[PDB]
Formats: sequence, structure tokens, C-alpha cells
Amino acid sequence: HHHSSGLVPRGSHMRVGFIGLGIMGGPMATHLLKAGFLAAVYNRTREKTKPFAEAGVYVAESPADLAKRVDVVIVMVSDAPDVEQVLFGPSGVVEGARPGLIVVDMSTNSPDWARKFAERLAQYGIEFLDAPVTGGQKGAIEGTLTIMVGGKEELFHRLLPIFKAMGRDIVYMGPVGYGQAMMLVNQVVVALNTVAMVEGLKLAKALGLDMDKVAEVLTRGAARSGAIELYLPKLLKGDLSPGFKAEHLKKDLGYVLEEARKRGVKLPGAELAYELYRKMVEDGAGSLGIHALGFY
Ligand SMILES: NC(=O)c1ccc[n+]([C@@H]2O[C@H](COP(=O)([O-])OP(=O)(O)OC[C@H]3O[C@@H](n4cnc5c(N)ncnc54)[C@H](OP(=O)(O)O)[C@@H]3O)[C@@H](O)[C@H]2O)c1
Repeated sequence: HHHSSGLVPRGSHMRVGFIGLGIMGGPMATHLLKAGFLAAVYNRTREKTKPFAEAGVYVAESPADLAKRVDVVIVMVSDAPDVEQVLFGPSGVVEGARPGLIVVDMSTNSPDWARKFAERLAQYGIEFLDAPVTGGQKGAIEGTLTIMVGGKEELFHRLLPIFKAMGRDIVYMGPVGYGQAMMLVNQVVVALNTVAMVEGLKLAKALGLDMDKVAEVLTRGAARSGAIELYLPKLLKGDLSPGFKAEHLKKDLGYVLEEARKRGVKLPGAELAYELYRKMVEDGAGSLGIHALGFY
């Protein structure tokens, strides 16, 4: 069936549907709405679609109902199995998309998963990019995300206006899976920079140092990091909320270690970080921010 007009003209070929209105997806979709690209949203939990319905965005009943109404589907759900459900489940994107739709997975998973999604979607004549992001919840809210993209270079270029609504530095990394590969590199660094912060704070509190001065010194050379700038003021206030959930970093480190074993590289720091965050999930703190490691 054909459908009535929505917020974004059909002739633009740039109607976006957004799936996953979480800590990152809510602000990212709001940015696409401010820029005039957002036509529709889907969220598993309906209440989070409310603020978008109040601004006239269509709230779909399923990923398939969303895909039939848009040119570009952006997915920002938790993990690879979640992406599988929203693309390939009974009422997934592939059950409503027309050939020529583009799926952009902006969640974090792995190069292998990106290539699998692309291969499966190409059976339906659906295009795919992996475009994971860094900059945290603050970057999402401010629209300043760094977005790292794998797929057809032509499609990177066609979607650049959509990526610039959500982010600032938009980097084309290479073929499918190269955005996830860059993200796995990024998440090695983020995890170990976060363990750096939490161990420095544990030592500073054991030494009885003035936290005002500890924050002053650390917020500078070359101890200073993104993880300190984004999270040390929440940590010092005892605000353990995400931020970035510990269960999601555990997931990212699992993919890092799988890729390192495939390639014959030993990453003992990433292995330790995985163990630490695995324990944090087993202890029941998987939904706290990664900065609560050591303090939960
Ligand atoms: N937070 C950060 O700092 C950050 C930074 C960069 C990248 N990331 C990556 O971005 C992705 C999203 O992270 P987030 O922080 O936004 O997580 P989040 O706040 O936990 O939100 C996850 C979202 O995914 C939806 N979802 C999860 N499983 C699903 C399923 N099977 N079917 C349908 N929807 C499902 C959730 O729906 P409900 O609302 O129903 O729960 C929610 O909208 C993750 O891959 C994460 O690693 C996060």
C-alpha cells in the first residue's frame, strides 16, 4: 500500500525513521527532528516516543511499519542481537522496507556483525552503513558526536547532511565494518582511560587528598582524558548514573577480545577491563555508568 504524507517530503529521499530512543538515541533523533529529517520513530517501550509524538513525529507500531514510510532507518539499540531483532524479526525492518532503503546502524557491535547485517539486508535490496559514534551522552545532547562510518563511500556522501545534524567530526573509515572497527579501537582506549580515572581516584581518596585539587591536577597534562572531562564531576558527586552503561562497555570489550584473538594480538589491558566490567554486571551494577567501576 501507499501511505499519506508525513513530516518530511517523499521527494527529498531523506525521510529518516529512528529506532531506539535511549540515552543516545533520544537526543540524536531530536537533532534529526530539529534539522528536518525525522519522519518517524519506533521504541520498544512506547512511553519514550511521547515527546516525539507531541512534536508530530509518527510513532510506528513496529520496525516494519516504520520502514515502509521512510528512506533511511537509523538503529541505536543496545547490542547486535537487538539489531537482529529490529532488522530481521517477524515485524522487522525487512518486512516493511522497499528496495533502496538504507539502514544505518549507529550502535556499537563489531566488524563481523556489520558485514553480516549488510549481507542479509542486500538480499532484500537494502543498503547498509555502520556508523557508530563517540562523545558520550553529552556529545549526543550537544550534536557534537564523532561519527565513524563504514560502507559505500557514495552513501556516506549522500547521508552526510543527516550525520552533520547529529555530529561534528564525520569520518569515513572504509568498507562495511570499518566503522565498527574504529569503534572497537576507540572502546579499548575509553575503557582503559576510565579504569585509569577510577584507580587514580581510589588512590587519591585513600591518600586523603583534597578532591578539588585532585580534579584540578588531573583535568591536565597528560593525565587529562575525555573520560575525566565527561565523568569525573559526576563521580565526585556520587552520581553513578549513565552516561554509558557498564553492560554496554562489557559487550564492546567482548567484541574487542574476539577480534584480537582472530588477529593474533594480545591486549592484556583490554582483557583486564573486560574482567572488571564483567564482574560489575555480575554484581548487579550493569546499568550504572562505566565511571562507577570501583565505587558501586
Ligand atoms: N551512552 C553512551 O555514552 C554511548 C556512547 C556511544 C555509543 N553508545 C552505544 O550506543 C548504543 C545505545 O546506547 P545507549 O547508551 O543509548 O543505551 P540505552 O540508554 O540502554 O538505550 C538502548 C535503547 O535500545 C532499545 N533496545 C534495546 N534492546 C532492544 C530490542 N531488542 N529491541 C528494540 N529496542 C531495543 C532500548 O529500548 P527501551 O527504551 O525499550 O529499553 C533503548 O531505546 C549502544 O550500542 C551503546 O554501546 C553509547
